[PDB]
Amino acid sequence: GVPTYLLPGSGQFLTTDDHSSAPALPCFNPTPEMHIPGQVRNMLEVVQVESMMEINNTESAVGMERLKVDISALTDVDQLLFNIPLDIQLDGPLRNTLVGNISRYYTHWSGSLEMTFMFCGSFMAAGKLILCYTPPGGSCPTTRETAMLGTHIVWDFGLQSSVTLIIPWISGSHYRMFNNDAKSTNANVGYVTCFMQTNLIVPSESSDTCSLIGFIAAKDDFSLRLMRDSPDIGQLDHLHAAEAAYQ
Amino acid sequence: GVPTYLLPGSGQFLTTDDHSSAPALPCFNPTPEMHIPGQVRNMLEVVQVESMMEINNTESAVGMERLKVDISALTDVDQLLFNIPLDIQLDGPLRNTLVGNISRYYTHWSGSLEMTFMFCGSFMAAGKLILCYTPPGGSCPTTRETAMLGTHIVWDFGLQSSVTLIIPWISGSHYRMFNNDAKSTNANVGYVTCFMQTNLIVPSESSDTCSLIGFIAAKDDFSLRLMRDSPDIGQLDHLHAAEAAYQ
Amino acid sequence: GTHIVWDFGLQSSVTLIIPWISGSHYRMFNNDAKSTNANVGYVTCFMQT
Amino acid sequence: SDRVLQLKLGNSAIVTQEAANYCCAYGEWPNYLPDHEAVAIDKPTQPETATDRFYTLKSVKWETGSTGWWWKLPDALNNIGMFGQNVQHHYLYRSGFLIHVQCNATKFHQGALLVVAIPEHQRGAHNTNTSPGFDDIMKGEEGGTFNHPYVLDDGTSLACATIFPHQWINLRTNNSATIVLPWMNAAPMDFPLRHNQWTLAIIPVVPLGTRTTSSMVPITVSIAPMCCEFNGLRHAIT
Amino acid sequence: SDRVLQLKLGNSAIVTQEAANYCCAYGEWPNYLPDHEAVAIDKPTQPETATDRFYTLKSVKWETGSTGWWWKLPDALNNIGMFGQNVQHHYLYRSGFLIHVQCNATKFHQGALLVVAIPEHQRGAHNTNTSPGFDDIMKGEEGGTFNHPYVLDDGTSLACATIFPHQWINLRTNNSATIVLPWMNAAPMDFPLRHNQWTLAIIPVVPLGTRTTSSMVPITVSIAPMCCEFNGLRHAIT
Amino acid sequence: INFYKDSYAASASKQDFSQDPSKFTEPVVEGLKAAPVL
Amino acid sequence: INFYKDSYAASASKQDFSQDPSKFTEPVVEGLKAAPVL
Amino acid sequence: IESIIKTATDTVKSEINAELGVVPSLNAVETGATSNTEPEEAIQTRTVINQHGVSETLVENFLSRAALVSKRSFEYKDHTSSTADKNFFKWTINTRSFVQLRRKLELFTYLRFDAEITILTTVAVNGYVGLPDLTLQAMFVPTGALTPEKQDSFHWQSGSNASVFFKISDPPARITIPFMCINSAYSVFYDGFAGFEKNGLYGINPADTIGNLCVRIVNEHQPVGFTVTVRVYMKPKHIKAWAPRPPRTLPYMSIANANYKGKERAPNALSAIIGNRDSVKTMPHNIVN
Amino acid sequence: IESIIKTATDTVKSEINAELGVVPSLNAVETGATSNTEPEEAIQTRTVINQHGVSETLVENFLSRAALVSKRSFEYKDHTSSTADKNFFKWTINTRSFVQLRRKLELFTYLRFDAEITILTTVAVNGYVGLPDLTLQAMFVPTGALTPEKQDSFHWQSGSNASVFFKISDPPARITIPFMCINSAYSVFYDGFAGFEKNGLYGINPADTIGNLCVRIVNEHQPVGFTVTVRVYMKPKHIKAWAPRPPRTLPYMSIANANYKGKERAPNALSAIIGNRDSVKTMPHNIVN
Repeated sequence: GVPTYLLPGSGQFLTTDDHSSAPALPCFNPTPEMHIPGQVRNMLEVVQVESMMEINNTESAVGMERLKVDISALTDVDQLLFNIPLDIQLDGPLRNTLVGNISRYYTHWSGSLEMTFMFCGSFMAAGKLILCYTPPGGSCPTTRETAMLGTHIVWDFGLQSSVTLIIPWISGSHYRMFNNDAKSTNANVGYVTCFMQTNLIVPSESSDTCSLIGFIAAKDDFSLRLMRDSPDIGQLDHLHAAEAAYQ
Repeated sequence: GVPTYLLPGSGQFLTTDDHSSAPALPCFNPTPEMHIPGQVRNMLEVVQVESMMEINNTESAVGMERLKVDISALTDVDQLLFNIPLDIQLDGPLRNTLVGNISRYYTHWSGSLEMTFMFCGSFMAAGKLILCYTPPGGSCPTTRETAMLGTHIVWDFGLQSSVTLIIPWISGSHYRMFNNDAKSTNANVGYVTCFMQTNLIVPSESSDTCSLIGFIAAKDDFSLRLMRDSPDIGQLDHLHAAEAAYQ
Repeated sequence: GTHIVWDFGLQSSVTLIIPWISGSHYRMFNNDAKSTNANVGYVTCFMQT
Repeated sequence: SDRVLQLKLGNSAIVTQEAANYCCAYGEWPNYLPDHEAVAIDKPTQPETATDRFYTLKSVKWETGSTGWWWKLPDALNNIGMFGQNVQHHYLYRSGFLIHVQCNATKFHQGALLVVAIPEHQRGAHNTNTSPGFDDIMKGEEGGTFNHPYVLDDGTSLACATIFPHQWINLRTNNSATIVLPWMNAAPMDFPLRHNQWTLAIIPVVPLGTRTTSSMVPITVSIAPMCCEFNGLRHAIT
Repeated sequence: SDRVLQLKLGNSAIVTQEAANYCCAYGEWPNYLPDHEAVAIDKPTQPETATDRFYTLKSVKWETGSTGWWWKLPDALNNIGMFGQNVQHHYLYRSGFLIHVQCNATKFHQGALLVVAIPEHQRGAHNTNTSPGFDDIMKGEEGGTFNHPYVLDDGTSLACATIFPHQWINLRTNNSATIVLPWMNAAPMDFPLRHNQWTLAIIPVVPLGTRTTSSMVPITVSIAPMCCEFNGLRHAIT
Repeated sequence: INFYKDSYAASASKQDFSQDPSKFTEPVVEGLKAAPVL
Repeated sequence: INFYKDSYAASASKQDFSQDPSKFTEPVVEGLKAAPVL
Repeated sequence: IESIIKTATDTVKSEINAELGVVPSLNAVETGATSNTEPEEAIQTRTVINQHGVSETLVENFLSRAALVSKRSFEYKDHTSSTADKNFFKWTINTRSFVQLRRKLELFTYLRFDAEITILTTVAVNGYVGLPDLTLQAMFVPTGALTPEKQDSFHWQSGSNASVFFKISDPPARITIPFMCINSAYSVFYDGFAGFEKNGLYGINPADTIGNLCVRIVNEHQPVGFTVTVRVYMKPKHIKAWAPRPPRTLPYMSIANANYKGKERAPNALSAIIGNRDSVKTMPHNIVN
Repeated sequence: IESIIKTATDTVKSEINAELGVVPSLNAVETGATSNTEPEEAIQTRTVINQHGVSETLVENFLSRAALVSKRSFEYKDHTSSTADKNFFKWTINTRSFVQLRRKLELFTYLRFDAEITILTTVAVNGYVGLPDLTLQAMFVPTGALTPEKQDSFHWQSGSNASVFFKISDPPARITIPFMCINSAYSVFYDGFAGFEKNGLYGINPADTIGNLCVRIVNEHQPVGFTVTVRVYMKPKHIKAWAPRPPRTLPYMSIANANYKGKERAPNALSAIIGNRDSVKTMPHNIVN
């Protein structure tokens, strides 16, 4: 026979192993493949689809109310309307998004994001907003004259109901990490803020309060790395009727 | 299947083994290599860099004072100034050098060394020294008329502030051994001595005591062999905060 | 600003160039020294060592 | 030139002048079942214009506290016209669907409706271990209402429902949504009375608002089956 | 012909007539970040002569019991000129450094200074388990002083510090040391306010000595950033 | 390595790098001029 | 021997005999005539 | 358009744009399309040659992980007077009992895959003598077919059923079950009823159930009792996946349905998936220096 | 100049030199260059054809050694009333705890390598019956992610985490962790602070931490207690190394920093690294015949 020797690793069960194994049903003919719509072959196809941010993640916000931001006419200029933390790993407006949920199966991430905001006021509502991305390092800007030193888009409400704020991949390292320390230099993405640029100006017959819906997607320059168990699901017990599978 | 038999050695864990092993993170894409300055691919590149000998390894010599040799004007001719043991394995002036530390990770060594001495007196200081290498076999020379029968360089202090004493690979065997017995015929390299050739002659306004700094490097004919744990580091306890890695 | 660090050595001299640093093609020799069409700025010498 | 749209199927036609570039689900178009995918060997009936035509459901009223509406396909159509008659007389069916959802209001109204086609929308029940029964799921032409549209009545999320084929009716922008659905099933054909391939969900993400004098603002669903095939002819189930 | 040297960067120039053949760290020269190594996608600002110019630090006095001096880069420059302003207004920076160290004395003086650029000089504290804090490390323009230069304040050794890019100022021989530093980091760019790529260390290996009537002998550090890039523009941190 | 007679016994197939994200991100038939869509 | 699908799984790579000790021993740009350097 | 994507896309440099008629940052969300705004069109960019691989987010990599699907502890002893798994258990194979695998599979509507099954077995002495090297039989029985009702039953002769005999001492037992659905894909979710009447189960197509795993200890009982725990691990492979879905947000309640309750408070509550902050202007982890 | 060096350099014969202008033994240390004086230029030499290999001092050979990185002893017993590793431990992976590996890696500023991890497990009966062949689970959890807090916790189902199941009886478990830094190299030393505020750790870039190693015994507790010791060995491979450093001379104090104290007296004291001799003229091991 063949002289052989076993090595460290022999007989271990690695859950990520990649081996052929013994077919239990010899000569089994699987059912022939049928064309099914919507095949997904890389999960980065899923993160490129935009999905709703929960920007209004506040008490007194219940259910679907959390998925929209109310905007009102103001009587002071240059006001802050909302800000959005860019921490995917801790709990924020990005976590229960397509990009957020899939990315939390990974530890490392890179690439640009895009935020899309649809104005859902009346046709007769007019206004301009400034949507600012601040690279990390300082506090989140609270005044309009500080925030738009950063990356920003001035949005006019018009026939096109939506804009895109690109959050460009702005990072010293190739990847950022989904670690729990949000203030880490390998984690923190910075901030997104929205200020009034002019004002929400509406009819007496339009609603004086209008709603924005925020979306986020990854771009196709996005990559994910180092697969891990998602912290978005867990059990402390057996699920109901799991015992009946043994009876 | 294949008839096989296991052999002596099967299942052993050899710490120097060289095998492929199971990748724990399938399809992991490592970060792309970036050019970084100062890549080292062979440790013999490090031993060729000269570094300071601790020739003044005496009591009453504190810290950085140990890295220089004070030279004074004398009133007797042909005087000894200092000698340097060439025992890397036991504790001497060569141990905490680049060549010394890296070599103590090995047991066997071969090849030429070089000692470089920078005179750090004033511009106005003049003098000549004789730097002698004595091949082993006898006692270290204590008089100038004995020492320079061996390999030597007569150094004039001038615009060039430094000389090199080559310690040529002078050995019956291909390698010498870093064993603890310093008087062994497979270990002992011999001696380096420095004598006054003329005298240190200075101004009344220059310092009457001047300093030499000694350096040592290996040449590129140098080789190291038989890797071993370095006797330059050890622990009897766990280090501080090592337990917190488990908490 | 514009500067030269001078080491005293075998060459006993240095040159500080005062480059033509001006919004206008010419400056004027008028009596108002603080005029924007007149003032050239300053030359200072500090110890370096 | 993508705001106006005419959809002509059979004897039915729909015009809108406030569309917004119709959705073809997963970039697909409905087709008949090809020979290299077929299972049932009997020659299918393909009624074409008798069944592939727009059927308008009962309109629902959009109000301030509306949670949303759902209709299951083919269940909502299984009693309507010649489609319903072919469904009752055949064990097997196959079709795509052209869904058109209509909601207009004034230029002083606001509101956003998520119009999403959910394949295999297996519903969960709230706060119980008991699975939803037959009457909970099979509502017919009337359809149902979302209990918890924020989690899509299945413990997932409305916020990620844009992964499904969808459009929006933003009352400022458009008054209609159009979604073209292919056959979406693990099997090439299916028994129409016990399985629902698609669920049309219409969800108030931004509620109706105005300060004009109010009107009833209804939401109207027109659904055209597309490329209808039926196999396994027998008596009607009814 | 390697004793004399002029260094011209921007509006700054330095002449010496007692150099000794400048050090290019690891045989490298500073360059801008190439496209095949870049990460940050925004177009960087490259201020060139506004930032790539010699900045002279505060001189320190060389005395009999001096242990040595250190400055961390870019921390020593982060409040100086347009370099400091670009650092404060940008998340990311990248540069090399041209370091020129000046120390003259008489031909009756003696003394040797080790002028070494230490990459990632992570400092240790003496005789405690507590890591050095922020104020211990981040000294700014003033720099710090060696506590134990014999072990380089990190439990290693001065004697082996010649493995790093270095020159010597031997007062008999030369009056200046010049070290050219490339970008030295694991990442192509870095946040300037929380990380120091290089530490300039200047260490009295042979102390100052004369029997002339004494003078203040200062040591002067001039540092030119080289190939400055800045990414991630926003408001100033200050 | 796969010495079994049934092809489903093989190790995992991790080489299908084909993607079509436009069936999820752009499921209209008017390819949107990157220009207003409306 | 390496039957794994990831290249980092391979055994150690002990064949890179390239050296450039002059980036440590001679990091000047005036290559020193072996003649006084000064 | 379908293409081969091995790395994330590069960035091209871009310059100043000031053109009438062209507004690439404006979009219409109502069409259902994700925004096509490139970073080159929104900001002034550099050229980046991106070499970041995409292979770890391939659906094959994302789902070819051995995940725990079944964990049964049973007593190995003389069972003359017990009421409970008497030296054997049956397990109706499902992917629904352990929520890490379940949520990953429920990212998709349809899955086609072969199932590499790994069986880990461990033994403890009941509350010491040593651990015995017992032989086990794992027998694959199709769904609804006759399963053994005794340790010693003649059903275990396994004339046509696949059975695997394996030790405790040896490396876990491992076989591959082929893709065995009567359809071209499993239905991960099933909006339907399995029977032709109306009492049948909602959400459960039995076409997607692999079978019954019948696991005994082959050995006669020892004089002392042991507790034996059998862990079953499934790794999907040769995976095709269709129609991605919103991830599960609320905790699972049952293996039989998608029923939901949510946690008592945010996070992952019925009225609040994301945990609360004080206001929409409140930055929760704000850097303050 | 870069070249391929497989053997140490040869020596050429040399003759008498008496030339004005040429002083190859004179140098200028101030330039920072090491002396270029050849032995041929300093003494009269012979021709030597040197065949001494250089391969054992390749950085790959110098660092591809399996070195101990972690050693945890824990009790394997019923833990209902203990205060301590209750049949499992977590270990934040680091290279700082065992000084032989730490000093070798700290010869360099930047390291890029894959890590072959070998897990040796040994068991002792608490103070005899025999040693049980227990099954262990080593689960790789990324840095800061959720680690199990129980032996029996549902975190061990390991739906996406890499886990390795292995015996005591079998050859140690062995896997390879890839180079996983977000940078192109690990920072062996880090002159910086990890956070955007000023409370963060000095010297610790968490970008260079591999992860958490979560190791349990899979078995239920036996009626008697055992002490189980787990040894973890790391071997770097495919190594690139940059910017060599002065070796550590004083004893290490902490794994968290480069803090130093030195020994009480020479050798390796703060004021005296090399042990003392009586004078600079004293030859310490002088041959006397």
